[PDB]
Amino acid sequence: EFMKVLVIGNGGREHALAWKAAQSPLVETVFVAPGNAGTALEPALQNVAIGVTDIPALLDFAQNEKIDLTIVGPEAPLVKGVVDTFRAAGLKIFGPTAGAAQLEGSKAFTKDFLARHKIPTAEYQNFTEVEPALAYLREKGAPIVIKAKGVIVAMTLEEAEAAVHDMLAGNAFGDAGHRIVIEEFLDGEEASFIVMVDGEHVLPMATSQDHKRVGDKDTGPNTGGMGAYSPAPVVTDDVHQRTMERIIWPTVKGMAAEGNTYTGFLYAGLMIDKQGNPKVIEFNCRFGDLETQPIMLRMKSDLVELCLAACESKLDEKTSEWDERASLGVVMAAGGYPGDYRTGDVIHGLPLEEVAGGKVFHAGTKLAQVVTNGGRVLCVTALGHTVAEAQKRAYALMTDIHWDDCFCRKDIGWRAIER
Repeated sequence: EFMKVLVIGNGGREHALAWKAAQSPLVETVFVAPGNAGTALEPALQNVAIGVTDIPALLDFAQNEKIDLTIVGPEAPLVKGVVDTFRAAGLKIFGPTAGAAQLEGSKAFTKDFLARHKIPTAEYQNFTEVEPALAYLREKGAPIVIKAKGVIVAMTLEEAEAAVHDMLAGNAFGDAGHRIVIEEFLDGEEASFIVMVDGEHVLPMATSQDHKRVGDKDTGPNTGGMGAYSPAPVVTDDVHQRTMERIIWPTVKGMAAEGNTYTGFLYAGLMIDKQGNPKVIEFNCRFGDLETQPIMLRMKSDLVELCLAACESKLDEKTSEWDERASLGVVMAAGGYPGDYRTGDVIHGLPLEEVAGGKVFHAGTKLAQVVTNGGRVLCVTALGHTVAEAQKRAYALMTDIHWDDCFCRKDIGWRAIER
């Protein structure tokens, strides 16, 4: 008859994935383990109280309820081998095996892999003490970047060497926090590039750009993301092609060649230079948390249908359809974040019905009715013919929502709007 789907996770990315899966006519129910208040509020979704790293329990549930398809949200269950385990029990699951999940999970692995395949990336090296740092500095030369929370862009060796032992100045004994990282200076623009992979085939999905700084005009401390929009203007047709050719294909073919065939979502955080040449900053073995939200709002294809085709290695027989309209999402956070914040505040003004063209996704929320339960609480998303129009609809959509000390950036997408 009809399918039952399981989505593992409890954030905004999972609320988006589960919400989209439920739109499929093939599906009758979507379970979310453990989910949040947003998923509990959706008619077609049901929360299941099981932890993301509790593999035996997740397997037991999937078997007893006879789940037709499992979609994994976060990194934890992936690097722990939930895919290996489910596939051994003959269950359909979309995501990478623990071995393929190393692209995100192991820093050493990724650095060596990129070097062996000559995939364009950024040079870097960690340091706990000075001298081997300076030796690295004089070999690389300035400009160069030195990161701690403090990020110093040095145009000269004196400025670099000064910083390199300013951040490393202090007692290092019994303190793991006494460290820095030296990386090459890249003068370009950052963007997200996401694709679906079935091992041998790659189906491109969508791109996006975001805002990590907590304050207006990109000021203050960094966060996990305060807002994002899709598509990414910097990713032109040329930039797209160079990414697939120099980064995506070599990676997919390289993992397969080494006995670690990659399946699932592949997220690539890029840095595009002035000439349109892409470089990989990092990989995520799953959909990027925040970006997933505005991106799902633009997806016209059936997610379940695509995931099933990928599980049977037929992704090359499918296409992905996207709304021509741009999308933008604004994060509503708890006062104090990225630092300390308060939880347990009742949220007022939540929408009672879903309206076409926009959506309020939940991240750090739980049922008490609905109270705050994390730094980033909500993400209000909206569609528009231009990023300017999308921004207006999004902010208009969050008018009635509030809780004690809530806040958000008021200029998400300002750079894109100015063009």
